[PDB]
Amino acid sequence: DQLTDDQISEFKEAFSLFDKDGDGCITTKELGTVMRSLGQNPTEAELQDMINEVDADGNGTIDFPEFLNLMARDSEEELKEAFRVFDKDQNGFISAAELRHVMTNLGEKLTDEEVDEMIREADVDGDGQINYEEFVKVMMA
Amino acid sequence: QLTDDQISEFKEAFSLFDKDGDGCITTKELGTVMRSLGQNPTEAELQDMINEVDADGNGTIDFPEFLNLMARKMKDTDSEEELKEAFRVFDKDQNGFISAAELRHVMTNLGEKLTDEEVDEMIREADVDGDGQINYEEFVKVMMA
Amino acid sequence: SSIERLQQWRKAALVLNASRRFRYTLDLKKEQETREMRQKIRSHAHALLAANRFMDM
Ligand SMILES: [Ca+2]
Ligand SMILES: [Ca+2]
Ligand SMILES: [Ca+2]
Ligand SMILES: [Ca+2]
Ligand SMILES: [Ca+2]
Ligand SMILES: [Ca+2]
Ligand SMILES: [Ca+2]
Ligand SMILES: [Ca+2]
Repeated sequence: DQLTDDQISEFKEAFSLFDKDGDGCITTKELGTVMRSLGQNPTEAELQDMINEVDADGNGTIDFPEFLNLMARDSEEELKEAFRVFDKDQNGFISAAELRHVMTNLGEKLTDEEVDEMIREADVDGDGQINYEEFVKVMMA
Repeated sequence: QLTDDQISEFKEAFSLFDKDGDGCITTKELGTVMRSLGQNPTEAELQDMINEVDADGNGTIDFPEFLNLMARKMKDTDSEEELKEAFRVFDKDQNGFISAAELRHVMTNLGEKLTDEEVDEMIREADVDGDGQINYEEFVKVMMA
Repeated sequence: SSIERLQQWRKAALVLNASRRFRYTLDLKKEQETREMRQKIRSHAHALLAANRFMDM
C-alpha cells in the first residue's frame, strides 16, 4: 500500500523478524515459531489457514509485498496492545521479570543483569518499572 | 409468524432446491441450482454456505433452517433493494422491461419446464399496460401482492 | 390458472433471493475470518517491533 518510507522500513523490520532464514518467504514453520514465542498455541492446520489467507499468489508462503498489504490495511489502541504483551500483571507496569520473560521467549537470552540494565535505561522516574508513558517513549511513538 | 400463504410459498422455493424430495438440501443440490443461475462456487464454498445455514449441524438444510434463512434481516436489505435486485436478474439487458424471452431464460435457469405458451401467459398475467413486457411497477405489484 | 401463474413468478423471485442469501451468508463469514486472521498476525508483528525497540533503545 501507499505509506511513507519510514512506515515501509518499519514493516520490513517486522518482516525480517518473521523470516528467520532470510530467504524472503515466511513459511508456516516460521509463523508458528513467532506465535508460540509470544504465548500462542496454534495448530498446524491453523498456521496453514493463516498463511493461505495472506498468500495472495498461492505459493504457500508469505513474501514481503504480501506482508506489506497485510500490515498496511482507533490508530493508537495498538500501542496499549504492545504494552499489554509485556504487562502480564495488567498492573500498568512492565517489571524486570515480565520483560525478561518476553525478551527471552523471543530468543534474546539475556542475563538478569542485561534485563535490569534494559529496565534502568527506560525507567525515567526511577520507580523500578516501566509504565505506559515510558513504554511509548521507547517505542518512539 | 408469517402468513400461511407465505409459508406455502417458501415451501415451493425450498422444494426447488430439494430436487430428490427428501426434505433436506445438500451441497450438491445447492450447487446445481446456483450453477444453472450462472454462479460457480467451489465445493469448499458450497460446504461453507450449507454450514452457515445448517443450525443443527446435521449436514443438510431442512425446511425450518431454510425458513430461518429467508426470514433474517441482512444489512444491505432494504426490502425494496431485494426487489430491485430480483428485477435486475429477470431484466437481463437492463432496459427496464422484462420481455417474454427474458422470462423464458429465468425459467430455464431454474430448471422449470414451461412451454413458450406458458411463459407468454405468465407475461399476460402480470402485464397491466398491455405492452407484452413487465416493467418494475408491474413486477412489484406481482411480488408485493 | 391466474393464481398458479402469479405463484410461479413469486417462486422464481424467491429462489433468486434465496441464492443471494446463501451467498451473502458466505461473504459475511469470509470477511470476519479475514479480519480475525489479519488482526492476529498484525498484533504479533507489533509485539516483535516493540521487543526490537527495547533492543535498539
Ligand atoms: Ca523464510
Ligand atoms: Ca505468496
Ligand atoms: Ca506488570
Ligand atoms: Ca517508571
Ligand atoms: Ca434433498
Ligand atoms: Ca440441518
Ligand atoms: Ca429487458
Ligand atoms: Ca407492461
